[PDB]
Amino acid sequence: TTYADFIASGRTGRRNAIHD
Amino acid sequence: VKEFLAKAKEDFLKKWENPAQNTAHLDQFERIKTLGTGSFGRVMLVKHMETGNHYAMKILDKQKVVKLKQIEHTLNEKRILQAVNFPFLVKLEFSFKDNSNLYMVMEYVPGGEMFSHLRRIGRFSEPHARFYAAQIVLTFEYLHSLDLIYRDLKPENLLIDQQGYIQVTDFGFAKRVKGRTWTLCGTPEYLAPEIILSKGYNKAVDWWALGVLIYEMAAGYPPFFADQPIQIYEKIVSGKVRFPSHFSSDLKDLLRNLLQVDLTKRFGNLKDGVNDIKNHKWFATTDWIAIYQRKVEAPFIPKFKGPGDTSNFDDYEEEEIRVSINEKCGKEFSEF
Ligand SMILES: Cc1n[nH]c2ccc(-c3cncc(OC[C@@H](N)Cc4ccc(Br)cc4)c3)cc12
Repeated sequence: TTYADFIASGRTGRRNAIHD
Repeated sequence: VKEFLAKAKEDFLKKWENPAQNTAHLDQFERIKTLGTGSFGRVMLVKHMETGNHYAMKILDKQKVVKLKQIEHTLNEKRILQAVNFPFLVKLEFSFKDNSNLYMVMEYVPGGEMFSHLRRIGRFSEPHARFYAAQIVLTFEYLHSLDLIYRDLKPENLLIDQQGYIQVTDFGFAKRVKGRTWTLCGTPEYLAPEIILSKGYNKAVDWWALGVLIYEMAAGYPPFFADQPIQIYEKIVSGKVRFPSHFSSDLKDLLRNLLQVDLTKRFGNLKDGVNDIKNHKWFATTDWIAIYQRKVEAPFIPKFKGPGDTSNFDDYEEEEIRVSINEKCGKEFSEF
């Protein structure tokens, strides 16, 4: 499931902002 | 509305032109606890000793803002923040600076981040998500009217207050711009294709970001995700979205419009402006007046147990405040 696919991933926590 | 915003432009303009400075000292506050952290600073629960009030003080290291080439952006932040005034934006109460850092003492929003609840809860029901959308809809309608672009919409930047309402924080990429702009800014998951495609952009990126928000709220995960940002950018520019089977048809069609790669076909960017959204089928039950007044039934109310209660925020290691004997980046920040 997409949900499963999402929880197993590297970006489930707080996402940082892209500067340079 | 048009009348409202009309009066609104005038107070912002006055403020825009004569931005305020140094409204306090460090030693008037009692440092209590880090509520968030970032590339060049941390936000702290702080207590004003004279009033016994609590605020969130943002502490920017001057040297690190310089190393990361973020001077203009930092300047935009304080200037735009002290100038705006809306029910869904956090209030900047003070600002000052010392030899070592820059400070912005804002209002302590007790409810915690939207991110936190949504992660724990999983996904929001359409009605709960819509409650929150409507609030970003008006907020953008206000923001854009002042020729501002927000540029950093994500659950991490939206806080819930005592009444279950939204409080948009972090105006580190906010910019007053008439015409196109070019900085690669934001969070990967929320970038509009034009931005990743280095093609100059306008406000339309704020409506694509909203389209992403609503999606992550109602389904529990972003419409485009992968392990590394390059993989995400690839998805964003592909213009291929799959919708969860539990999405209503009205929601699927609001989202098709908001997440339009063709920005001459994207809602919010069209002829009728923000009304295309405010008049969409999904929103047919929303009382925008009642919502602006905070007279709507808030679907969820994070309850907290008293002032200074920080149980809706994650724990962070405490770094100690160090203030140099030597003023650090004087010229670069003189207008702060
Ligand atoms: C809690 C809280 N209560 N009252 C607030 C008013 C503003 C803010 C706020 C102000 N700038 C940015 C923000 O961002 C948060 C999050 N993106 C993580 C992050 C962390 C530290 C840096 Br510095 C930058 C990013 C949040 C928080 C509170």
